[PDB]
Amino acid sequence: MANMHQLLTELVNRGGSDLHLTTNSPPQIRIDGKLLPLDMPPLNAVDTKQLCYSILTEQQKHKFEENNELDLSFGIKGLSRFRGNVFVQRGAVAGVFRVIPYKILSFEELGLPPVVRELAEKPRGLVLVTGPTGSGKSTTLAAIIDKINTDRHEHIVTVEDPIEYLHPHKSCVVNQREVGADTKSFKNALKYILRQDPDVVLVGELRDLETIEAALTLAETGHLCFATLHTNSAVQTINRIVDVFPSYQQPQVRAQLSFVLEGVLSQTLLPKASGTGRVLAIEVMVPNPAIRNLIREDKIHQIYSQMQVGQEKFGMMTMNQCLYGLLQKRHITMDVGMGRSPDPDELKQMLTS
Amino acid sequence: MANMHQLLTELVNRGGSDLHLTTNSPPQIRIDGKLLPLDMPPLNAVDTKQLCYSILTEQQKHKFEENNELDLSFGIKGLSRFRGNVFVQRGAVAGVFRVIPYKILSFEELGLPPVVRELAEKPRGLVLVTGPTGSGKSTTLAAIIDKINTDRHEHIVTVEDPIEYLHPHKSCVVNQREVGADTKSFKNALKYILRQDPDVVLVGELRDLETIEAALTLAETGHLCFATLHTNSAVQTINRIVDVFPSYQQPQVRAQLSFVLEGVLSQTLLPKASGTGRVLAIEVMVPNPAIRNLIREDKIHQIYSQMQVGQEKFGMMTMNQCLYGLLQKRHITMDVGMGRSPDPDELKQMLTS
Ligand SMILES: Nc1ncnc2c1ncn2[C@@H]1O[C@H](COP(=O)(O)OP(=O)(O)O)[C@@H](O)[C@H]1O
Ligand SMILES: Nc1ncnc2c1ncn2[C@@H]1O[C@H](COP(=O)(O)OP(=O)(O)O)[C@@H](O)[C@H]1O
Repeated sequence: MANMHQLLTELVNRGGSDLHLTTNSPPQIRIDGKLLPLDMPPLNAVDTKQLCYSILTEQQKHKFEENNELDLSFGIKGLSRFRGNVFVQRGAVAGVFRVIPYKILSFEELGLPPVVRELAEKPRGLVLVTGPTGSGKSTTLAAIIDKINTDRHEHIVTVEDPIEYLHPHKSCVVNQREVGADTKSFKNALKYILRQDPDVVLVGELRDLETIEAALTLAETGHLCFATLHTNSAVQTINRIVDVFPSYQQPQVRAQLSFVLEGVLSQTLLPKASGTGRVLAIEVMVPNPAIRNLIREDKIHQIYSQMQVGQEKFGMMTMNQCLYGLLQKRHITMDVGMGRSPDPDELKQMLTS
Repeated sequence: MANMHQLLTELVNRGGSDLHLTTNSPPQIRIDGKLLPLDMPPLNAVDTKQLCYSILTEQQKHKFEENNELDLSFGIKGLSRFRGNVFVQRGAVAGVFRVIPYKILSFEELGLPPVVRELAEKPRGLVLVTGPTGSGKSTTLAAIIDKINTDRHEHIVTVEDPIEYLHPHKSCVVNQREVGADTKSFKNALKYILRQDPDVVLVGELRDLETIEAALTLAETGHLCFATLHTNSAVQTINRIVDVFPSYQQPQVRAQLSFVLEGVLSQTLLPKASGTGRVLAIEVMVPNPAIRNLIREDKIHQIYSQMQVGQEKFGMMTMNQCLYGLLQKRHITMDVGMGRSPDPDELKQMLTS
């Protein structure tokens, strides 16, 4: 506890990105991508458990002991907030701890096209921000919420496991519920959200069926609902939503999605051509009447063709079209663009044309 | 009357892998893959129970009597560590006991070519070590991991069922997770691995479609991912990964594999011609620009032709080329070499030439 503060302070003071605590090694900090041990004795299982437990609530200790996994965020007064992950290896506790910045970056700093700001102005519907873990999803969502919070006089409710970015009230009323402390579960929080007069709702990952129906219901009843998935493209995202349901109920889900879907953002971070930092590649799908019909008709695989010709009107963009632009601006190398293109032969064709 | 400790000492001393205790047979030890009876009278039910129980705690004895099954590992201080499984057959106790080596062998001692040492230097991507059970896969991976641990300042995470080779921290931080104790399952470990700030991850077998997608994501997000399959050749490895996906998504998977694949090692252990020990036969495919294109163009068949002529530059090597070298050094018989050649007529032509 009194030592855990000192370890996390040293992480901040020395400009490290991640702090590692595990047995038979001293605490180690990642500086410029590479781990460096602190000048301390190696930790034992008593140390790692005491250090990691010193920053947990009783609910988190019981959840950690029930699953041997725990994602969480916590704050240290006067320093910073931190995202921690605690797990078990070779019968002992281990932990990794990252910093959570206080300041939300703008759409421009993040490399987000103007269509993303227009999604933050939608009065209602379902907007999905997808990609793998650490593909920029939380950062993009924080920028969108911060824009809504700055510009609108509405009620934002977020349900998070855990809460990552904090949104102090601006013009909106912003309520943020952390699963396992503020609310028992996503299911329990969503049962009452319509009785809380929301305008904008962040529901997190579309984990299971129960959460998908809540997001579709919120989006169907006139609210703007934000959610994430792990998928890598607009078409793959829509198929993920439909295919989790029983065969008899997939028609209804497809009908609901065609009306309420207002945007799908699929992101991935690629190495910059300079060799330092990462640059955002994003596929943007903004539904037009043609795409909404393809969803209703169970013709999802023909939507990609529609995305190729909807660029000028709605700000839509296939993943290959974004890589083309990153290549002409020399932000990424040809190998990285080809190595990540969902269809390298198409990207080749776009270059010679 | 033989005790447990003398039996386990003989198993180690004779270079055996497994000790078998069951009624109406003498103790038998597996040497070079084949069972051999010890020069002792056959065991009865009193013997098998006394021998297996001699290495159990009181709690372990109780659990065995409740389920008639028990997996465990245990140590003999002056000898070695061991993995035991106790069960019941024909109303009597039976037992199998496996050896867990303490010492990782060098690349030369295992018969791995120098190009395998270079795989430990790869900054990112997917490396596959394939073959049937007990074909040396775990030992090869342990040799690679030890080099990374020695040479890099990065975070290595292994997920194992169970953990075999132990890796004390060297220059890396090494966390080793045993399925069923440290983590609930492979699926659960992989659910949190992206939040654990890893650089190198061992995920075990590409059991199902979901694990392949996890391995491609790790290799795509800047990590070095190691995994195994039960395929027997480089082409069989690439095909089995691609062919599990639906036909409409196989184009993306092939493009991904062409970018992230950094090596495929397909091994098999063959009995030596001398009659003692086993020798490694290995097919090595390291993708070069030509092979990566064959993957993108769906020309997997033609990869075999590239391996036949990529010997001098990149250290590539087909299985038949490896058997030829083992034959000239008289390490294997012609029948053993022929019994494993994927094309016996090709190996014959190489011998007469
Ligand atoms: N648009 C972006 N442009 C550049 N870097 C980004 C962008 N979005 C996120 N990042 C960086 O990626 C890292 C983690 O992103 P994160 O928000 O945790 O993604 P996710 O919520 O999907 O896991 C951070 O260091 C962040 O600065
Ligand atoms: N590269 C190797 N060369 C020679 N013998 C090996 C090699 N790898 C393993 N062995 C021997 O074979 C036995 C079993 O192999 P193992 O490592 O368990 O492969 P797998 O994990 O695929 O089942 C080991 O006890 C070891 O003595």
